[PDB]
Amino acid sequence: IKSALLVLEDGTQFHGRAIGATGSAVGEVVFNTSMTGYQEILTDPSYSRQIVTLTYPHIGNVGTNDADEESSQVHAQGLVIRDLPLIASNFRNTEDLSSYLKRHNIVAIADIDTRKLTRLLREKGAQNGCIIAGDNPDAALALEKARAFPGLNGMDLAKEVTTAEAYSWTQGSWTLTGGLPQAKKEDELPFHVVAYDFGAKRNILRMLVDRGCRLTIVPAQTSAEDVLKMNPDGIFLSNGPGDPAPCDYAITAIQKFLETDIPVFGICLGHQLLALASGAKTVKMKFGHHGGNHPVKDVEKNVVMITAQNHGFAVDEATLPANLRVTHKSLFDGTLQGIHRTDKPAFSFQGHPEASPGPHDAAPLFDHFIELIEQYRKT
Amino acid sequence: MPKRTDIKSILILGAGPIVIGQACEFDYSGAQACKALREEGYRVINVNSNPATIMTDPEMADATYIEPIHWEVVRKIIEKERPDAVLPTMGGQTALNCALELERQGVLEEFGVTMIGATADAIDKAEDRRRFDVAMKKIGLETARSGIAHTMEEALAVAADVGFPCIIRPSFTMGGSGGGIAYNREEFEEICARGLDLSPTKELLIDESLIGWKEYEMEVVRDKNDNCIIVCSIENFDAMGIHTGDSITVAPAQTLTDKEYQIMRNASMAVLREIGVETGGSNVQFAVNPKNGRLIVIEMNPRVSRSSALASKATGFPIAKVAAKLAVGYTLDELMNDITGGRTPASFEPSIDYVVTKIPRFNFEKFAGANDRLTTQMKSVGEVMAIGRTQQESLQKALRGLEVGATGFDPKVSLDDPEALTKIRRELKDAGADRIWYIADAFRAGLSVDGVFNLTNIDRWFLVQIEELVRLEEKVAEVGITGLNADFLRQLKRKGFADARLAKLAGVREAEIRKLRDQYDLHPVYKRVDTCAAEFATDTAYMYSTYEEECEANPSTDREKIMVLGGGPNRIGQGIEFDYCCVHASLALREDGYETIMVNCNPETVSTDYDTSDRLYFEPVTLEDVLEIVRIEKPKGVIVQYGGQTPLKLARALEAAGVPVIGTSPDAIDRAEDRERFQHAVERLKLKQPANATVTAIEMAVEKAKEIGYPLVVRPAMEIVYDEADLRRYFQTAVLLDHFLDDAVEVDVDAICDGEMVLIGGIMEHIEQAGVHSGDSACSLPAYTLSQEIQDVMRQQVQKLAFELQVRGLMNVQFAVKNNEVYLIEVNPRAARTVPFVSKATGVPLAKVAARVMAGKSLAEQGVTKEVIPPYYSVKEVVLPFNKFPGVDPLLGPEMRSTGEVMGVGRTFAEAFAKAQLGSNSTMKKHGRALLSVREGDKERVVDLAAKLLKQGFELDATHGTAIVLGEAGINPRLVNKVHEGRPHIQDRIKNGEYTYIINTTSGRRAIEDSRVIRRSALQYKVHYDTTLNGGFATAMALNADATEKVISVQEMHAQIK
Ligand SMILES: Nc1ncnc2c1ncn2[C@@H]1O[C@H](COP(=O)(O)OP(=O)(O)O)[C@@H](O)[C@H]1O
Ligand SMILES: Nc1ncnc2c1ncn2[C@@H]1O[C@H](COP(=O)(O)OP(=O)(O)O)[C@@H](O)[C@H]1O
Ligand SMILES: O=c1[nH]cnc2c1ncn2[C@@H]1O[C@H](COP(=O)(O)O)[C@@H](O)[C@H]1O
Ligand SMILES: CC[N+](CC)(CC)CC
Ligand SMILES: NCCC[C@H](N)C(=O)O
Ligand SMILES: NCCC[C@H](N)C(=O)O
Ligand SMILES: [Cl-]
Ligand SMILES: [Cl-]
Ligand SMILES: [Cl-]
Ligand SMILES: [K+]
Ligand SMILES: [K+]
Ligand SMILES: [K+]
Ligand SMILES: [K+]
Ligand SMILES: [K+]
Ligand SMILES: [K+]
Ligand SMILES: [K+]
Ligand SMILES: [Mn+2]
Ligand SMILES: [Mn+2]
Ligand SMILES: [Mn+2]
Repeated sequence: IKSALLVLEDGTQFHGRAIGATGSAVGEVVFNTSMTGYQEILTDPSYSRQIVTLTYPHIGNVGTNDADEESSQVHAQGLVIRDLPLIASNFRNTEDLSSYLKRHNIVAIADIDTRKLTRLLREKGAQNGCIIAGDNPDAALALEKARAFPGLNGMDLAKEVTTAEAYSWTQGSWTLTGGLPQAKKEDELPFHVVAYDFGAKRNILRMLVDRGCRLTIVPAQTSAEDVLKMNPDGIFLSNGPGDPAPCDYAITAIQKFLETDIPVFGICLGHQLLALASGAKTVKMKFGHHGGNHPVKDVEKNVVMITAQNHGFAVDEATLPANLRVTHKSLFDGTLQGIHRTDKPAFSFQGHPEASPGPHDAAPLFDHFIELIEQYRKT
Repeated sequence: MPKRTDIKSILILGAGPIVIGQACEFDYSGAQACKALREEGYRVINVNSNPATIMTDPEMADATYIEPIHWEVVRKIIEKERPDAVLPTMGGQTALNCALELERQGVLEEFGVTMIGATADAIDKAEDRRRFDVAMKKIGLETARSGIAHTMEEALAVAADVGFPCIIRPSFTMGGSGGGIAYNREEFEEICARGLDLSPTKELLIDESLIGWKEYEMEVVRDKNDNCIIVCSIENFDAMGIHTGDSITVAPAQTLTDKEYQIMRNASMAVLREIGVETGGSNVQFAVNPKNGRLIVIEMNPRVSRSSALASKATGFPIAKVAAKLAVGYTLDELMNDITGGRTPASFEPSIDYVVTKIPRFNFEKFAGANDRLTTQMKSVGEVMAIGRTQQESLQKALRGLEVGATGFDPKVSLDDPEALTKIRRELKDAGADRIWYIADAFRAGLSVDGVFNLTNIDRWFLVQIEELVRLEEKVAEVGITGLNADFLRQLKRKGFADARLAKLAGVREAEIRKLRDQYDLHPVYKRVDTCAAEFATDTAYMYSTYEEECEANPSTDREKIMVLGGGPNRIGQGIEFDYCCVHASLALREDGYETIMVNCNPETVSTDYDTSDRLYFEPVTLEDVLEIVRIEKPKGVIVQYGGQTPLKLARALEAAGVPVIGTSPDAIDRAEDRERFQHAVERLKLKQPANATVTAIEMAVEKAKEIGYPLVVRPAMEIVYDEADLRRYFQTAVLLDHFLDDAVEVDVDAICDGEMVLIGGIMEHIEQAGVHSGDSACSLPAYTLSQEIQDVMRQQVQKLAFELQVRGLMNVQFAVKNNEVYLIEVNPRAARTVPFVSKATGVPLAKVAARVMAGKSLAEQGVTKEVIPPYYSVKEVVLPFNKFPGVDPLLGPEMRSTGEVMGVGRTFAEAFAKAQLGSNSTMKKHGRALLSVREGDKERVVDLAAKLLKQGFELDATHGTAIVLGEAGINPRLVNKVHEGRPHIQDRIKNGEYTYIINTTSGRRAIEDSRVIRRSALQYKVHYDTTLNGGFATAMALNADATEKVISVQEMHAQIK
């Protein structure tokens, strides 16, 4: 019997079985309601330092594949599920779940009451936790580790996941027919956008590429100055893990961009930064939004979108500078989801327009960005 | 955005009587729609010929019409109610068809009736398969290679193109009605002919085969704001080729990657947008090639369905309620989600933290020569649903709640049967109702998962799980009961294993296993359904059992709880009538102040609607499952008498296990059920029972038969034997012997007894004589021929029995009236399937009433003391599934075969009869040529009938003997030859449409067997036919009435009672 254990900051224990690597995992514990999309979710940099619990019982039904990786690696700290299926059963599968987990050296546990954990996290809020997988997983140790966990509040995680050097991205989206495309030639892209890598998802890039943008991915700490030197058609602010607030450099640089007429667009962490750089404040959510069935209303059009969410922090609406107009709101909880600079070509979104995994409902958000771009070039 | 202001009154088109492919799901949906429209302050009008519907309850709507769902009748209703709009998406295909007929007839225009929910164009765009194919092509969605055919010529050309096998699908049909798979020309011709004549647009779509591909469904919802959500995804366990309704299906989808899922999601929304559904739900179907994920759209149903009902139950998202409101201008964003205390909007996509499993319920055993292989045309009669934290756990619970005698994966074949691997291969390759159990037997036999895959095309994802259960079973059998340590036992439980199944394997009684669990403190916890994987709290108590850590039951200590036990999946004989009763008990006792707990697992019903009770446990209605709930609920009383056989069978054990079973005692019931005990009681009371006997051996019976006298009723497949030879005859082919009462009138009496008094609920007179099962008999309330005197004796006999048996709640007594003398057929110390009918006719809600009585409130206390004898005639007629099983002889007998019923209301029995008959989809005409071919005994009576028809202006035909007797009477019918007599023979004439009516009576096994042809031909050709002289008489009577003349609301009717 391959034992495994999960212990929460508060002393709550969950006994199950090991399905990943051998060892220990510590991080903030969250729950995600997506019934499909597990690989994409584990591979999203925004999950770095977090222990991901999946509410949907059977995780691994379709195994895994490269095309379904949202990044260079598994950022999730640990994986907590209810049931690891006997087999992966999908034409796109290249390796079973457990094997991928092991290959990615991830500590994972299965066979536990994810529902009770979910309800606990819902009612009491996020909690730090530790998963120990091995012959004789120590419960006290686990609890120690969880208690010790410094916590995500005030933690800059962007500088930790960002790229080392800048680079180009010209690869577009995947299609059932031909899989992932061959990166385009630079002359195949009208537009040139600079994307700050705060722990950016591949789907965002690919989608931008689908829209005619050749990209220049830059490290999280790049100076506005260095950027501007590049004569960008548009500037993009990626999603990413941790607290946005502590990211002074980003805020600083953005503010700078906001002096200029350069179009700015942000998603999730990007959205928060943009709000910070604009005078708004950020808060830590009780438990956040992590799932793919989240209704968000476009207040302007009075239309609802089913969205993919992944955030533990949010922009406080009652601290929004008058130059900051509310564009979208959560239909689940009234929390802020979109904003637009009344005075500048800049806007952002709390959710993941690029989905992956999740509904395509929010993808049009990208088009406004392209609009801005096109117009800026006119000028 | 809010509610529409231009509309004040709405007409809701009901589904009509229950049929294979169109069942209870429509009472659930219709009741929902009413509730939601009434809630929103609209004036509610509905038509629905099925009286055993909650939707037809008076208090549920403003104007309730239990009338034939005939466009002419609907027109009167409209003319009389002037509804502003009509909601046609909640009554199955009947509602769709009707809506479009009225539209076509220009009735809608005529009375300025606005069609809401789905527009006639959207409905046709979806129902007309030609149009649907075009639409797909427009939006670039892929469909299989197909061809439209309006004639057999047209059709054969397509077959030549697409090749065999090919799928035949009629436009304007559902539940695979009129369709099938054709493996050869002969099959092809047959299905097409049937389909062409069945299609309301006389059209068929014939498609190349995609058999074996994965099959999926998605329940979508769209609003006027273009907001659109996927409420539930469904993956079929059985692949493409077996209708979804005859398939084991699970929610959610299991083997699709997110990428594929999104494609499918988008496609689904595209579908509704192109068809034009903007204010309601719709079911969209797909086929996926597992080898490359190739997506193909199959069809879409612009309304609520059996899947939407399943989805609703599965997710906790009440689709029909929401859809109803969407029909009147509301948008999803404005509606609240019920289960999340309304703290969240309806505009969202549900997320579930468990697996939902549905298994169809079949009844092939009731259909002699029916082909029993599954195909594209539905054959199931019901369904069970179950929920578990795991697929294994979900599937096994469903199996044990299926009401077939399974306790899980019980073996079908033996291990040491050399031939087994043969039977197994067969059962896999060509699926029947038993396949699930064969899959397990195959694994026990050494077949690999790949081996199984290759024969069934069922995803290995599911297969591997069944194999694992097997290996586990083997372990259990190996280690035995001593090997059943708490760890292992818990593993088992968590995998869904039933005590019963472990018991069998371990070779012990089921109670033994339960004891063990009791010793180990091994009990399930209850999780709640919430639509959101627990992301938001719930104030609703809709739960399922599982073997996990935290329990969410949180039973209340505050109230007096009452449990009501449902009947599980529906089957022939155990229909909606029972659920109806169940629902009532809950509503009643809830209203009265009790905390009502409902226990059931039929996803189609109103009883499994969270709104029906205080607490709902969607569980298998088994001793095990029921005892666990009782353990924690610690209720005050349990009602076992209203869900049919399922809960009745449990009564004894429950009580012994300590359950506070209320109303008529288990023992009392046994007194009545038990042949011996009963007979013995009947005696004690000195009443009439037919001469009977219990035989062991053949010759034993031949002699005993001699005693009792012929004809006999032989019960082991129960047959009527007329002579020694016949007796013997049956024996080979083959113990209770009962003297058959020929030419007798069968009566049904429903009533309530509080131990203090007896309330006569209703005395119904069967049109068909004793010998035709009561369940398949048309009946009249009040009696239409029986004398008062004779009726008074019954009343008297009822009362004596009531007291003697110690009835405490409902009972039903069956009588036979022969020669002014009354005989006792049987006693049913419980709620009968006639209860809803009687309640609807008399205005008294017997189920409510008897419920209170069982719960301690006397009839007196209630104020229900006098027997209602309505100022009108109410006639109940049935609907039979013969059309679904062409190989069967479409003839009535002592065994029940009907799936549904209808009610007919009239100022005269003839009126009521004509209404009941039309409502039953009869094809009877008021003119033409009638064919008469009756048995000997009917020879005398047939003259009058022949006379009546002549009077009616019909022309007659008759078989030899029949013509003899007629001529001897001055009636010279036209002679026709029996098939074997040569041309021109009945078969030809029938086929050539020479008759509009047929009266065919037969008696005797071979005699029936030999005349099979006429009845089958009658059915295939659409000629209304009676198989009883009584039925024939009633039909003739109805010739004098006009069912489209007068219409009446239940409310109105009810108000006419004094
Ligand atoms: N080309 C095809 N090959 C194989 N099976 C098919 C094909 N088209 C449809 N089916 C099967 O026929 C069943 C019934 O078809 P459907 O279009 O849904 O008609 P209905 O409206 O009567 O439900 C499907 O659920 C599926 O199993
Ligand atoms: N002795 C009998 N004489 C005439 N008809 C009978 C007799 N016994 C039963 N029947 C017929 O058979 C039907 C079924 O018999 P019953 O004992 O009520 O069986 P079940 O348990 O299915 O109700 C009755 O509704 C009736 O028409
Ligand atoms: O084509 C047929 N073959 C055999 N029996 C038939 C056929 N048509 C009618 N019958 C039966 O013939 C009987 C009437 O026979 P008659 O007495 O000659 O009129 C009924 O019991 C019918 O079911
Ligand atoms: C499926 C219900 N019918 C078609 C709509 C056939 C009995 C009613 C006529
Ligand atoms: N399960 C009984 C209590 C339910 C509670 N309101 C919750 O949602 O946690
Ligand atoms: N109530 C049964 C339906 C009657 C049918 N026409 C028959 O006589 O067989
Ligand atoms: Cl139909
Ligand atoms: Cl293909
Ligand atoms: Cl058949
Ligand atoms: K566990
Ligand atoms: K109108
Ligand atoms: K359709
Ligand atoms: K299927
Ligand atoms: K379907
Ligand atoms: K009868
Ligand atoms: K009975
Ligand atoms: Mn259909
Ligand atoms: Mn279908
Ligand atoms: Mn009976």
